[PDB]
Order: sequence, then structure tokens, then C-alpha cells
Amino acid sequence: AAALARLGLRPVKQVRVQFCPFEKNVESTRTFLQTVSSEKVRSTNLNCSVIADVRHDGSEPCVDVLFGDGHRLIMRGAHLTALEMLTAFASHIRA
Amino acid sequence: SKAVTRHRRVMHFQRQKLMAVTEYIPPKPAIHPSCLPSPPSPPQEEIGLIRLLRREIAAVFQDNRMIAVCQNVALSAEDKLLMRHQLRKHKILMKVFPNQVLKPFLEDSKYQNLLPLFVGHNMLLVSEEPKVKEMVRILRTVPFLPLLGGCIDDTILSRQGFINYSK
Amino acid sequence: KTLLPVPSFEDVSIPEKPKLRFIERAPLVPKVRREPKNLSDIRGPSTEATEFTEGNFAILALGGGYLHWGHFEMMRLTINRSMDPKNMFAIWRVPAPFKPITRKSVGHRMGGGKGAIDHYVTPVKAGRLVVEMGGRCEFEEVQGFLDQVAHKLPFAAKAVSRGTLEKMRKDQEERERNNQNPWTFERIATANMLGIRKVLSPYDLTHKGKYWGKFYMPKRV
Amino acid sequence: GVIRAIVRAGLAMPGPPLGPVLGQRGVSINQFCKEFNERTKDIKEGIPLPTKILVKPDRTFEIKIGQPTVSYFLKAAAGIEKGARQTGKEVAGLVTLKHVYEIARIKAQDEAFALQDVPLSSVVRSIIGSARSLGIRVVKDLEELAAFQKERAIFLAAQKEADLAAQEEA
Amino acid sequence: FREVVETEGKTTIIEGRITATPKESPNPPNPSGQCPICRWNLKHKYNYDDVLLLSQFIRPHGGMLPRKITGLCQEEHRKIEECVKMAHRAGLLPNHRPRLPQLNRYLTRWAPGSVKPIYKKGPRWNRVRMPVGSPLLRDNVCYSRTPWKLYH
Amino acid sequence: RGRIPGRQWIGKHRRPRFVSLRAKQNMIRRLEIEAENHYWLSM
Amino acid sequence: RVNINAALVEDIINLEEVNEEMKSVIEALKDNFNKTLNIRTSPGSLDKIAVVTADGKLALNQISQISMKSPQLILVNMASFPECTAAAIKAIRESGMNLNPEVEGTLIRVPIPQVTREHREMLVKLAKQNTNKAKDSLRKVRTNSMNKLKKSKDTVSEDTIRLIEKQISQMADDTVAELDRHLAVKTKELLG
Amino acid sequence: FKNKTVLKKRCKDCYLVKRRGRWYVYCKTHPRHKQRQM
Amino acid sequence: KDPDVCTDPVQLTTYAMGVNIYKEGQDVPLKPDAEYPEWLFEMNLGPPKTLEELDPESREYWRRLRKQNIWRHNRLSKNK
RNA sequence: CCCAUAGUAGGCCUAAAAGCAGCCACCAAUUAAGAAAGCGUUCAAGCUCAACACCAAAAAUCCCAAACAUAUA
Ligand SMILES: [Mg+2]
Ligand SMILES: [Mg+2]
Ligand SMILES: [Mg+2]
Ligand SMILES: [Zn+2]
Ligand SMILES: [Zn+2]
Repeated sequence: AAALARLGLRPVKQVRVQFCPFEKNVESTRTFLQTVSSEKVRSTNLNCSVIADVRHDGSEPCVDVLFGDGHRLIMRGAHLTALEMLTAFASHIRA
Repeated sequence: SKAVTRHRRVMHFQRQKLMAVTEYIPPKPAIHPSCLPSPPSPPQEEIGLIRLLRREIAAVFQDNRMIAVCQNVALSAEDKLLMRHQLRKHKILMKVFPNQVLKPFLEDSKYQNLLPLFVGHNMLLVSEEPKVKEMVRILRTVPFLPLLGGCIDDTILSRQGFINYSK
Repeated sequence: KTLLPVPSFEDVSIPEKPKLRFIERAPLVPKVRREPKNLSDIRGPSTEATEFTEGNFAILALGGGYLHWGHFEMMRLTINRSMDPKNMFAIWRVPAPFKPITRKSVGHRMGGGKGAIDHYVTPVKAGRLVVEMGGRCEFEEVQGFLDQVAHKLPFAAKAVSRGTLEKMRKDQEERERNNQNPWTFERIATANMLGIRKVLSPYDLTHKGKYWGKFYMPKRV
Repeated sequence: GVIRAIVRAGLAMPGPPLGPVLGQRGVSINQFCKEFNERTKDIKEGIPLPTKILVKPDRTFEIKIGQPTVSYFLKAAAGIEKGARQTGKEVAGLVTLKHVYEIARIKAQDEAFALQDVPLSSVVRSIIGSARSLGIRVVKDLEELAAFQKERAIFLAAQKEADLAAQEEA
Repeated sequence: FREVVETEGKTTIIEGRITATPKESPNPPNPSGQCPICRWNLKHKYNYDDVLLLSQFIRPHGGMLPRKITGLCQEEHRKIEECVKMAHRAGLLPNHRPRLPQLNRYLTRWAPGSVKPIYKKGPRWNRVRMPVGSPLLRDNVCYSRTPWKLYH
Repeated sequence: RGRIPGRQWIGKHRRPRFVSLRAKQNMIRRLEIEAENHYWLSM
Repeated sequence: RVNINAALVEDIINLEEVNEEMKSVIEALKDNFNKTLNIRTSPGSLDKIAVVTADGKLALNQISQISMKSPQLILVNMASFPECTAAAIKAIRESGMNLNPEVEGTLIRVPIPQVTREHREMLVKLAKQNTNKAKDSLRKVRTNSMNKLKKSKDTVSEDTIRLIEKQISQMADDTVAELDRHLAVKTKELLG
Repeated sequence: FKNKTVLKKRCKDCYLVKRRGRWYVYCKTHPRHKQRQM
Repeated sequence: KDPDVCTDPVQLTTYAMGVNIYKEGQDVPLKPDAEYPEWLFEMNLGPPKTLEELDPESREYWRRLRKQNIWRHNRLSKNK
């Protein structure tokens, strides 16, 4: 959160997070959504866009990121945790 | 030398033997008092906070018509206050409540299909009449909809269910 | 969150002079007679300021020692700096310096009669209170400056409250009741079990193990 | 960024406090003063009121404005006293529940109150909390304010003569 | 346990998959025990050499596990962390050499490089004696009559 | 290095002697003997 | 090296008075140095220029002020009246500082032209001679003190007499060291 | 840098650690807060 | 800066001044019965009553409790 | 870790006391944010905290016995 907003997350363009509210292993994705919907992270980048799909069909949360360079990152956020996903996101921003 | 001195006057050897013999040997059981015993905790008392909260949530649910919840987007304070402004223009009653206290109520208010829904941060918004079109057009005017698994007129609906009920 | 109540009270009434009174270097009538170097007034426990009076939080002396105008000025000035007069009031339990001491001319040979007076000092024994404080204050906010004053003091001292002093006393009592060591200086000295009354003093019969010189060993039981 | 501060509809030409900050922000004192006057001079002159302004990276600004100060409105409703020594406790200043209702009605225009729901009970609590600090008591169905006016005149006379004595002593 | 992998042209996929979770024995010798040492009668009867249980409370790189997950006492946790430092320093755990792009040794409390050498050892009454082991294992049962001599 | 000021066992600074479990057990043995003496002197 | 102090039986000599007299000599020397003109503008002018309008003397300090702004151009304010302006002007002109008095309203401009290197010479030598007179005063004071001390060598112990001698000598040494410190400091100041 | 027996965190950025046998206090924001343990 | 003028006591009693935000100035109607609702009637004028009588369940009770807690916390922090 | 809207720059003489020059009170809006706890600003501004949410060591001819962790008092 704080580190992400500090590093500014400039190259990123699009950030999808999709999930089903009734699946169990989802609170990690919800925390990711929260920290990405925080004020400073979205204020740093207005051209960037975040999209939260609350689709109920299926039982598999997923995360997706598209960068200005065009790189495509995907996370199966079922057996993953919030801080881990954030560290991976920061590392790929560094990339 | 004198008895009283600034420095610690070294004592006689016999006296030091006596002082080395005489100490507090703490009476300890053979078993450490933590690993084995495991004492039970008292029946912690219940508080007027949760009492009033239960009464308030009852007055909410057993008096309104439409219920919904949406994840706390956590946007700016002024922007969120403007949000609340137009939402109260649209009459919706929007609040939050701690999950730690709301889950037990949800376990006996005949709402046990929602217990998995509530976790982390959230925002609960209710009406006496449906405001589905306006709430959903606000929540799709925003760049991402946080709504999830809300219940109207004692009927649990999803996002697609809300769209259907609005059309 | 678990919320607890805030302490309420109305029994507190602050005097007109909450600040500490100025302490003179010596009395206005210097005594011409010079006194000896008696140390029993430093050795052993105290009996005049062991208990509290119209106060809540004080400084306690574990070991004995002297106090002169330097220490008095330090305490007074720092407490007046750190204290809010309308909310708290402080008082001295230590009487003014009356005990004289003499110091001959430096670089002078031995003898030639007793030296003349230089200044006066106040003695203090262990288990004695020196400064008391009362008001709408707890102990935690006061710990800071009280215990820094204690560390500035020559002898070992502490910041203390009535509850903490009672805690100390009762825990020492239960320790001396529950010690598993069958042999205690109490018994050994009162019986003279090995003629150790040679190495020991008659004072030890009541300064038994806790005291050595002016010092005080609280862990000793 | 954003600056929220009081302003005077009557005098805004120099802006001794506003001029410097506005210059460091880059906006023009002349432009800001013109935009202020355009909407303030056509309505009122000689009144304090809070205002919010914001400077953009392209320097563009828009002057939003709410209502005047509850402090000023209460000062106008009651006699000019500008607080007093030992305020809050004593009963300086007289107001009634009709004044309460009317000031709630006029504060309903406030932007923050327009943003919020501001139930009438909440507005009443807010205004009475302000009055308790200003040193204003609200009497229900008061009469014969003239004796109180004379009492307060004597009180202010004592105040000013004590101030004169202090100045002479200093 | 779960294994995570981050793998494609211009695209990348991060995935965590569950793994085989081992379990304890079905017959706890000492019930009513909140710590494993008390459940198995291992409170004062272990050391650095008996690494079979130490291998259970370590990561493959050689890292200590957290108390909140392992369910141990604070004293026992610090005991085993010191003991694992001792084991690593002795080199009994070669497979857990952490991550990449000379002398025999044992019973070493502190790190080798950090310690400065004593260019002078004082007299008998204030000698700079050398540390060994730790006071943590001082409570360990000593079958010998003399106690453990921790400072040489 | 490590000298003791003046004589090794007297004065303001002397050589610090320390006690051992040997002497401790010796003296507590003697104290138990003294306790038995007290008992038999009673009655 | 070592400093000695005696606060005891001494009966025939008083050391407090000797210290007071040495400090008074130092004060007189400091006063003479401060009177001595300097390169920096108006050290002594404001505080030791005399006015004549009133029968009772009043220093220029008491009627004027030293709350100025610029060093390049020096003013002086007339605090009491805008009529003692001329009084202070005449006082400053009669003062032996060779300044420039100009009048404006109730303020007086005082441009300072530099005084005649030989001016530094004369000032340093005045300082030196004041130092010499102060040293002579100290010598006479201490010699008279030593005389009244040794007046009673017979009854009092000899060791006490000679240690009091040592104390007086060391005190005079400290005094003369302070005097030399002042002289050198202000000589460097004059040269600056 | 300065050596103190007792250590104190001046600012939140000051973080204390145990390195090469001694206690250190480092602060990148305020390097003057660096503090060794004697 | 300062107000323009304050009217007479009886005039202020009859009408509230400073209410009109326009230059013309207007008198406001008045009535005790309909202008005042029941909650306004029962609204208390004195200071907030004491925690001894604040109901344990009322929200303002715990509000006051939290206020006292933060007051003492601020005092402890100031004294450090 | 987390985040921190504002009635209100509360009033008082100053160039301002916007929360921090000081004095009086210290209530009150939102379920929550101190008429302001610590920094900082000439004053402002701005940053954190509280709140609500989630869950012990130095000296001089060259230190000083050497070694030891385990086989029953
Ligand atoms: Mg003797
Ligand atoms: Mg010897
Ligand atoms: Mg916080
Ligand atoms: Zn255990
Ligand atoms: Zn730092």
C-alpha cells in the first residue's frame, strides 16, 4: 500500500480483479482490491484503470494486470495471500 | 576503616558464606505453571455496545425492505462525503457494522447464507423501497462496482440478480 | 474494542502554593558548635517518613545518604519545570539541612584541631520518602521526571505510588514467608550458631541481611 | 493545492495574508479579487465568511463558497461583546428558540450542511455548542433585555477602565 | 503447505497449489499439554545433537518457524532457535544451506565473525572466560552430578 | 598485569574471595548439627 | 598551576577587600578602554556624550536611542522631545570624535569619517598606558596588602603567612593575566 | 558515529538492530540519529 | 471587518438580525407554537449532564467515555 | 499495518494567534476524529498520535596456569 503508492506504479495501465462473493478463499483478493482502491494509489495514476468484477458464475477468483509496455500478468488468487500478491506486483512493476 | 563507606565495603569471608547460603529459593512446582495446567477463562460479560447494536440491527432488518452490501472502496474523505450526499438524496440508509459482532446475529437471524459473504471491510445500505436502478448506475459510473450478494425483500440476489430485478 | 471507565474524583483540593518552597543553604542562625561525624543517622531504615500524607506519588530512598543545596535546587527546579501547578502540588518530606560538616584547609597536614564548618547537609535513611506529590495525575506520566530525579540523586531511589509501595512490601513479606531455604540470617544470628557474632554487629540483629553499611539489598530476604 | 480560509465581502483589495500565499501558489491577486467581488459585492459588503479555493497544475481555479460564520451571525443577533473574561460560565448574550430555528434555517444553506443530512437536532446541538464557547446563553421566551443591556454596559465599562489601569501600570 | 510458481511470451502466470500435509502421531503421550514439549515429555530432555525434532521446526533454507503457527511456549521457542543456531554453526544440517546466481566446530553460542579475540585474559578473579552453550539449556536434566559448565 | 593495590587481603582494595558449593554444604552441615544440639538441649 | 584558597582564622588581613579592589581596577581599565575611540562607529558616543541644556547632567544614551537599521548610514533617535535634537547635535559636535552631525525631523544622521594608521597607533598606545597605570595600581594595592599582612608575622604562624603570600601572588597573577587578555583583545580590535 | 551505553530512537525511522556483536541504531532519513552501543 | 450595527434589545427580541444575507434587509416572521417541534421544546439548555446519569446504553454515554479516554491519553502523551 | 471529514480560524489585545505567544471555557456534527497529544508554519500551510474500520569499558618489560560442557555423591 504505502510502498506501492511511494513507488508510484506508473507503467501499469489496466488492473482487473474478478471473483465470486460466495467463494471462501477470497479475502486475499478482497484485501488486494481494498489496497488498490485506496486513495493515494489511484490518485498517483488517473490514466490507469481498475475494474472489479463481482461475477458469481464459477468458483475461482483471478487477478490480471496490463502494463504500458504491454506485459500481461495473471494471478490465480485462490491459494495466494494479499501481501504476497502485493510483493509480486511490486516486483513486476520493478520489471 | 569505617562501617559506612561510599564504596561497598568488602565483608568478612564467613559473612559472605552466610549471605551466599541465605537467599530466596523460590517454591516452584515440578511442572511449569503454563504448559500443563491450562486454567479456564471466566465467562466474560456482555456489553451494552453489542446490546444496542443488536437492537439497532433488528430495528433495521425487521422494518426495511431492500438490503445490500458493497466492499469499502476507501476513497477520499471529501469524495466519500459527496457520495453519501447524493446517496441520501436517493434516500438510501448506508452504514457499517463490525463483523465480529454482526456474525453472531447473522447466525440466528435466519440469514446463514450470508455469513460467508461478510469478511473484511464492507458497507451495508438499505431501503424501504427499491432504489436498484439509481444505486447500480452510481456503482457503474464509478470505475468499479463494489456491490456483492445483497438481499432484497427476504430474497438473496447476486449482481446479475440485481440487474434482472432492476430491468 | 473493549473500553474501560475513566477515574472520576472530586476530593482533590490544591493548596495555594503548589510549587516547591525555596530551600536555604543553611539556617539563618548558624550554630557555633560543630558536631561529630556520626553515621548511625545514615545507617539503617527510616522511621519518620515511611508512610504517606495527603499525597499519592512520591520518591522513595532505597539507600541512605546526604543531600545538600545542589540536590535541593536540582529537585526544585526540575519539578517546577515539569509540573503544572493548577493540576498538581508537590511538597518536601525532607527537613532542611541542619547537620554540619567540616573540611580543613586543602593541602594541610594532619592534626591541628578540628576543621571549621563549610556547609550543612541533610541525612536520609532507607525506606524513607523525600518528596510527595498529589493532584489529578496518575503515576505513569510522572515516572519520567521523578525517576530521572532519582537517578540524579546520590543514593538509589525510585518513583513510587501507594499501590506500588504496598506491592513491594507484601511481595517481600510473601517471599520471606515462602522461601524454601531453611537457614535464614534471622535464626542464625539470633542464635549465634557459629560464633559469627564476631564478624557481625549488634546492629545486624535488626539490620539483619538487607543492609550493609548505608546500602540496602531488597532481594536479600 | 487547496486553501480554506475566511474572507471579507467588504475589503478584499490588498489581501495582506491572502496576497502572499496566492502569489506563491501562482494565481493573480487581481484575478482572484475580481472573481471574489463579482459574487460578493452584488450581495453583501462587510461580513466574514469561510471560502474554499483550489489551484490546479494548469493554475485554473474555481471559488466555491458556503454560508457566513455562525460566530458572526450570533454576534449580530446579540450585542457586540467579542466574548469576555470568564466566558462560557457567565450568561453574557441572550438568544431565544426562535433565533435558534431561524439560524438553523439560514445554515441549511451551508455547503457542508447541504452535503450532509444535518438533522435539525444535530444543527441545534452544533449551534448551541458554538454558543457555549462564545459565551452566549439561550433563554426561552425572554423579556426585559434593557436591564441586562445596562448590566453589560457597566461590565464593559469596568473592563475598559481596568485595561486602562493596566496600560498605565505597564 | 502450498507451493507457488511464477511462469510465456509477454504473459506470465502466478499459481499456488496445495501439497501433501504431513501429520503428527495419533497417540500423544501427555494430553492436556499446550506445547509439544509438554505433550511429549520433551521440556528438559533435548539438545543440539538430537536434530530429528529440530528438522521439524525449520524451513528448507534453514529458517526458523513462527511461534504463532508452531504453537510453542516463548521460552521453548527461544530455546529451539538458539539450539538451531548451534546446529547450523556445527554444520549438522548441510541440506539446509540457504540460497544462487574450513574448520570443524561445535557448541558455538555466538557467531564466529562477530566475536573479537581476547588479546588479554585477566587474573583468576576477573577472568574473561569463554562462553559455551547457553543458559537456555541450563535446566536440561544432567545425569552427571556436576552441573553444566557453560563458561570456560 | 592485574595486580592488587598493596597487600592482597587488606585495605580499601583487597583480593575478592568467592564462595563454592563445597564451603556452602560444609557450613550448612555444621548448622544442622547446631540445630540438633539446640533440640537436645531443650526438654 | 595550583590555586589555593583560605576561608579560615585569618584576622589581620582581609582578602575580600583585596579582590574587590583588584576588580575595581579592572573595571576602571575597562572603562578607559571603552572610552578610547575605536574604528567601529559610535561605541562611546551614545553612552558618554554630555548635554548642557539642563542643569542636571544627562547622558546622550538616556535622551537618545540605539535602535538603528543600517550600518552604512547611522542615525540616532531623540526619544523624549523633538527639541533636544539640537542639544544632542551640539553635544556630538563638541565631543572629540570628529563625526558629521546632520539634522532631520527628530533624528540625527552621524556620518563617521575615518580618524587620521597613526590613529590606530595613538589608540593602541593609549590602551597600553592605561594598562600600565592599572598595573601600577595593582602593584601598589598588593604591596600595601602584603605590608599589612607581614605586620603581624610574630604571633601568627609563619606557614600561614607564607601561604597567604602565595594566595595573594596567585590572585594578582590571575588579575594581570585578565588585564593582558583585555589589552590584547582590544588592541586587535583597534587594528581591525 | 556516536557511541552511547543506552540507546534511544529519536524518530520513528530510527530502527535498532544487533549487528557484528553490538547494538546499532540506523536512520536513513536522519543519518545524525545513527547511534552505536558501547 | 466588524459588524455594521446592533439594533435595540426589543427589536432584536422581535426579529433576528443578521439572518438576511442580502443588502435590502428583511424582517422574519415569528411564532412559538408551530415554529417549535416537540424535540426542540424538550431540548435541554444547560450543560451536558453527568456520566453518573448518562444511560449506559445511550450513544452519547460511550461518546463521553471515549472523549475522557482520549483526553487522558493526550495528557499522558504530552507529559511523556 | 490501517486510515483521519468537517460547523469552527471557538472567543479574547496585538502582526496573526487557524491547535500549538498566552488567558476562558473545551461543548458539539457523522456510529468515528482531542475547540487539538507530538512536530512544523511569522501566521497559515503541511506530517504523525489518539478515533472508526480489519484481524557497559581503557597504561605503560611479555595475556597468563593449560584444558574441559554429559558414565550415578
Ligand atoms: Mg575499625
Ligand atoms: Mg601488598
Ligand atoms: Mg491512528
Ligand atoms: Zn512446556
Ligand atoms: Zn532517525
